[PDB]
Amino acid sequence: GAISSVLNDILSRLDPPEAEVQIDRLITGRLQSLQTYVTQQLIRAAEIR
Amino acid sequence: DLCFTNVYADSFVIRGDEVRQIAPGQTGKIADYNYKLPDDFTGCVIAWN
Repeated sequence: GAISSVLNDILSRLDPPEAEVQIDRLITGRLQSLQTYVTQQLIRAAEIR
Repeated sequence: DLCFTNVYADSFVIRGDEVRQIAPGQTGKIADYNYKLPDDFTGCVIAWN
């Protein structure tokens, strides 16, 4: 949902208050990616154990 | 209805077109030189003619 995937690009274009809006979208989405990864690793670990 | 501990009032006078440059995140001949509010600034801005 962010304008661009690069962090420095958003920081180097939008103003400080506008950038935080776009940076939060990257942090939120990337955070969900880790949750998906860890969730799958825990499940797969159960199959290996 | 809601009260605060310490109240700080900065009194001054500026040109008309220089008013919009005083606000969190805003830049200009005011915010970038003499008087600048922080991006996280929490307060009230009052002006009259």
